[PDB]
Amino acid sequence: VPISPIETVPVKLKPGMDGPKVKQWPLTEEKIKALVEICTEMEKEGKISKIGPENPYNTPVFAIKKKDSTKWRKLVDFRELNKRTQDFWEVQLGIPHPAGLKKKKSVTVLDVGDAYFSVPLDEDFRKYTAFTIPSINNETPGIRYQYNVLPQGWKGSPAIFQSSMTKILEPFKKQNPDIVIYQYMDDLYVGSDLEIGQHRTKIEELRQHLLRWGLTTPDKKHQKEPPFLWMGYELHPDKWTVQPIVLPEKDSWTVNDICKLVGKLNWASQIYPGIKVRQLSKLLRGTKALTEVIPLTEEAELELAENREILKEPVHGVYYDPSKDLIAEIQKQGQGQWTYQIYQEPFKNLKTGKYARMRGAHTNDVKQLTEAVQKITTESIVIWGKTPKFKLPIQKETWETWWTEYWQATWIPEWEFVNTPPLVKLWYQLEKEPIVGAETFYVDGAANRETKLGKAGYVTNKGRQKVVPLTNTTNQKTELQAIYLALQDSGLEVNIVTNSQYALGIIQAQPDKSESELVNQIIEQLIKKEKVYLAWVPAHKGIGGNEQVDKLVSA
Amino acid sequence: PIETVPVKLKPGMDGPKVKQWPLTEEKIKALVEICTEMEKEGKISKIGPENPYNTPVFAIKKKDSTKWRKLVDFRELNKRTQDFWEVQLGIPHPAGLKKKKSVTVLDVGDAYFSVPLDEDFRKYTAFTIPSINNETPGIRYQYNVLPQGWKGSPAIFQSSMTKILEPFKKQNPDIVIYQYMDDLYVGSDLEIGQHRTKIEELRQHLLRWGLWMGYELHPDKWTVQPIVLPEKDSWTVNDIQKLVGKLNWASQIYPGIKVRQLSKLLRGTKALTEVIPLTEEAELELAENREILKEPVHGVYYDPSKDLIAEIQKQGQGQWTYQIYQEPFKNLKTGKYARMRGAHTNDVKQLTEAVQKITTESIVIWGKTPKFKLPIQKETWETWWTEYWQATWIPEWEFVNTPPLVKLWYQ
DNA sequence: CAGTCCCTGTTCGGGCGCCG
DNA sequence: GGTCGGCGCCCGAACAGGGACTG
Repeated sequence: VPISPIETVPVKLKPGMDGPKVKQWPLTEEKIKALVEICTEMEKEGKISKIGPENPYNTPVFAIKKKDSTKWRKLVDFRELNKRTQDFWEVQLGIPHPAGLKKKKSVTVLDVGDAYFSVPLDEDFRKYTAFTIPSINNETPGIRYQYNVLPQGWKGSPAIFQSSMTKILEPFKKQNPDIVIYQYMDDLYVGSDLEIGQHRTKIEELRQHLLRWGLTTPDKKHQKEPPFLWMGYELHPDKWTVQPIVLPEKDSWTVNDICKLVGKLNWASQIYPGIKVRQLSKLLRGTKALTEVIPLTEEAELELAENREILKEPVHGVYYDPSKDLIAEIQKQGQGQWTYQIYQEPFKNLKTGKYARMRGAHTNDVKQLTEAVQKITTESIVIWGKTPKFKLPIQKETWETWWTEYWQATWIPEWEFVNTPPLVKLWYQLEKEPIVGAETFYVDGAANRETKLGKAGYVTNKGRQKVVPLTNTTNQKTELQAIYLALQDSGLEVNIVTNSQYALGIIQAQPDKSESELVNQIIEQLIKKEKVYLAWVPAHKGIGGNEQVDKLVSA
Repeated sequence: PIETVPVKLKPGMDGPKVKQWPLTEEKIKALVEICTEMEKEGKISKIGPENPYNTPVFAIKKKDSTKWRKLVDFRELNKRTQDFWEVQLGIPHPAGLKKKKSVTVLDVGDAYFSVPLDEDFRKYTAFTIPSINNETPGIRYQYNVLPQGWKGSPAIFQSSMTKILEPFKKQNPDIVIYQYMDDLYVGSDLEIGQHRTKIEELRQHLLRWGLWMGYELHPDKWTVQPIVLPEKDSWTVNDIQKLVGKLNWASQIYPGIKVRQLSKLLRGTKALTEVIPLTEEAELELAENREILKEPVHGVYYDPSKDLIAEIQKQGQGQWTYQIYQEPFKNLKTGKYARMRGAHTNDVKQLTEAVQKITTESIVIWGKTPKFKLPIQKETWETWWTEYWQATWIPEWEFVNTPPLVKLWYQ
């Protein structure tokens, strides 16, 4: 067996575990011919070699059809080998995005044919890649081979090829510094500001540089004319767009059909602005079976019709110009949904996106807006290595009041206010000092763990009083219910004295939406008020009427 | 031609496997220039995916520093080698360093590149350099010498360090020198003028052995933030309610605090803005509780076997309070920071500045870095904290969400 | 007193999308 | 078909840690 020009990667097994010993699956006679034809050709090319009985290892093997071709692909079920093979640190940290590409004069894209089969395997590790190929007769013993290159299905094959490919491209990129090479697996995006003449010279130099290591660049996958098909996009000299996305038009929708629908809607939301999957994701909650048929809700049917109408019009994104600033603008779409556009010139979006993750049981729009700015920033540093300037639908005074008064550390980068309704604002403000001439409500409530029964009410300085019995409630729910009573039965200005850290910890965060309906009713009552002052006092200390009422709301 | 000191992990503990977080353009360009230069000097070398270990890497600029500085987040690796730099090659902490009139810090991290690393341990110093928009896969390296920011580097270099400092410690026996991580803390009671002169003498004394900035401190002027009660002449129901709640919370630290006579004033369902005269028995309970807050807590002392914990509170208006403790309510030190960089505009910069100041004081006083309870959401901190870091070490931290109780640590 | 439970937040396992 | 790695989203179940009440 000849020596490959590429240096091999030393691979070990995990300490104290032996190679795989699994029996072969029964294969159809149509896949048997496809494997014997490929195995006899790979053996002639030195990619697999025969092995005798001295190799006690074996692993299953099969084959699937190639897309839009009569050729077959050989795959190995290395599930038992992957478990006992050493762990690898993947070098693929992410996926490149076309919005991060810069305008280059000339662009070329090529693919290496059979990338894994052009990189050698470790000599001491070839023994564990033993498989059997069944014949057309079940009584024939079969031919046993072992891999001399990177097999497909092994958990170390992509990590090894990505690092070995980079080492081959390092000397070329060291001699040609101004040439940009986007290396993703075997797909190569080569671009340069050189003239179209010297560009194809450097391309042929690269196709010969890769040829010296056993990497073939077929002219079939060679691309010299726009539009280029790269990473599932369509690269034009001035714009880009995703390859056509097809949504299923099922008359009856299962759970797996919605998962494929949501998956393509999220993939489409990177350039198509305004995609919403709120009501469609509400169909996936609390469901158990993938094949379970589920009808579409009226809010889900309206959401799907809007997404289909957005996909009808053509959209396109531009490329990144490092000479101009980066701008990101957010909009409050639905209750819990947000959309944004990153651009450098107005209406020429680099890319779009959405953020709608619900964090916590209680929140407000300012919290969700801050979460969106952080998601956009990290996404921007991945693609462009810098933070964009933000156009936020929130008043400068609104944000100033929020972060200065919040007890947590919070901050937004350099941003400016855009007047795009709906505006993000604070719906109520708790006073810092007690209100003079306002009725003072001493609330608090309690419950019983066994009976699930409790009371809730208040006593005021003007003699006002109320106690309400409650069924199927908790100590926390009663303390909230007590404050809700004080808000309901008071004027526009009211002082409320509680002893519930739980109730106070929720209200001071200034939420405008909650998963609990009682909290939303407390929110709705707080918005109606003009001045509200909450105050916490320790319980069981005989404090004011808060002890007199704690005796009324004992049982 | 130097012999390598054999280093092993703690028993039953694999190496660090921490992913690399995204980096800005100015940080990536600085890391590529430094790593290519370090690889040219044989300090590091490229590796492949057969090394399953990885440690995050980013770059910083110290206070008033133009040059970028490579920083590795060896916090996970340091946790997995803890028995080495504490049991075998520990560094004694001088209890007099915190008593000096002036203490200067010097970055001696460049000296660790002179000692080779054990061949079997180099597998764990692996790190990956990311690329913008994932243009190229991860460019991985591993260390061939003693890495900066690893707690095993000053332990191995300690024997070589003492022999270099011996001529200077002999000429200056009253000067205290402590070494923590890539930093050298030099303290002396000399006048500020002759102090910086002795620092320059040590700079040239270290340049002749193959080693430059300085950061001054003044531990004798470090003040603590006690718990203080207001001095009101006219008290309302709302005032006494806040006073009782504050005293009820402070009773967890000072067990002698009583609120019996005070909470008796709040017994009627009175209006919060109503003025209440203090009874004779309540005026005595308040004055006595003020005297207990002046006394030190009973039974508080530093335990070298326990980890330090630091809590920080955002008091607004550029005010930040903190407490250091090993056991709850047994605070070893309290304090408050005010008017730091980013005040009245950037909370994250102030919090980053506060953590650096607190960790620095923890090194001078005890020689340990505390674990911080940060009052910030995890996603907010992990997005911006690298933009304001100006220190060669990184403390451990967790994120808390405690709404304000009775504003205990600030009036 | 240590034991629960009421509550909230986080982490992870698993489905899809997309790329090779 | 039921191979591998990477990134993204959405969900629920399991984990986990603090506060108030109870033998």
